[PDB]
Amino acid sequence: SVVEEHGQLSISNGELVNERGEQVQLKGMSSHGLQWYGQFVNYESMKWLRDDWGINVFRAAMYTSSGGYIDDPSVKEKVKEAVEAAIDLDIYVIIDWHILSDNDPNIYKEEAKDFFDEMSELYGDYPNVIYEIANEPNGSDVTWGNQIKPYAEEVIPIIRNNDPNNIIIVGTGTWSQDVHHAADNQLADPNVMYAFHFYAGTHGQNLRDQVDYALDQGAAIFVSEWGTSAATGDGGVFLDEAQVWIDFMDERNLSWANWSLTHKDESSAALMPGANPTGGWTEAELSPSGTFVREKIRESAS
Ligand SMILES: *[C@H]1O[C@H](CO)[C@@H](O[C@@H]2O[C@H](CO)[C@@H](O[C@@H]3O[C@H](CO)[C@@H](O)[C@H](O)[C@H]3O)[C@H](O)[C@H]2O)[C@H](O)[C@H]1F
Ligand SMILES: [Ca+2]
Ligand SMILES: [Ca+2]
Ligand SMILES: [Ca+2]
Ligand SMILES: [Ca+2]
Ligand SMILES: [Ca+2]
Repeated sequence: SVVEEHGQLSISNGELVNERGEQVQLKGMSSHGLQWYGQFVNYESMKWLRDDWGINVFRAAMYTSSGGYIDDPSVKEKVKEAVEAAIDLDIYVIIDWHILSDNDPNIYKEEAKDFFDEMSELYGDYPNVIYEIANEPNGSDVTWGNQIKPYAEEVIPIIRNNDPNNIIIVGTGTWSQDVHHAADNQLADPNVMYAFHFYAGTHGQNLRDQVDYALDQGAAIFVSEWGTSAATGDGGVFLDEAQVWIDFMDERNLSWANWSLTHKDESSAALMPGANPTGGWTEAELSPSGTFVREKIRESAS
């Protein structure tokens, strides 16, 4: 029903809108690395998230490094499973080329182009797909002007050859925080959004102001990763500040995906160790983070 209702998404003056030009705000979950916690990504768990949490988007985090796609491309099978489940469930899905330790997107540019050509050839005709071409550029030697923009200018045409209109999310500097630099030197493609990532135990007002600067430049922003913990994904749970961030995003209608759907023993994890991989979770199987995020999505669902 989500995709049936909104259909083809597009950007209109920095806003994510549906095929009728109305605002759309996606709220969902991101998987953790598919090479480690892929069992939590399947039709049943996605259906449970759709039906019990109210998600309207699912993010498949395909790490490139750290035992991911570069070393073992079989993980692509999990990405396809996720996309196919999202199509069957009628929700949106983000295919995330999840760079991190490989901090410059240009490290695996050829492989990225090849992967996105394949993904866009396979799924380019479905409105469900959103491509996220470089999770988190990072490092002092990696900037928008020198590394990220040019990378995007090479990958985007590859996708556009097969899929002229689906949304493309592009990572920004300093672990997808530097949306101000991107907003001052935007890509030409009309259907792009810049990623902004935050952790409630580490980031606050200064970064909210930075996002506002970017929005004031007409840039579209997708919060494709955010956590209730510290920036490491652990170090405690900060729901007071997480709610400040939630309100901030609602005021601005920013779409988001929470990190992350896993049973790993880290504060940002949504599930407790041993949680059922196919869903149907008891309240006891959700962590404090998970309980809170589920409420945030339910309280705005339908
Ligand atoms: C956005 O931020 C989050 C939070 O920092 C990042 O997610 C964290 O990524 C860590 C690095 O991949 C990950 O730790 C790794 O976990 C693996 C699976 O258990 C371990 O094998 C590995 O030793 C360890 O470094 C955190 O668990 C995870 O929250 C996310 O990648 C960024 F995009
Ligand atoms: Ca099955
Ligand atoms: Ca091709
Ligand atoms: Ca398309
Ligand atoms: Ca080039
Ligand atoms: Ca709204």
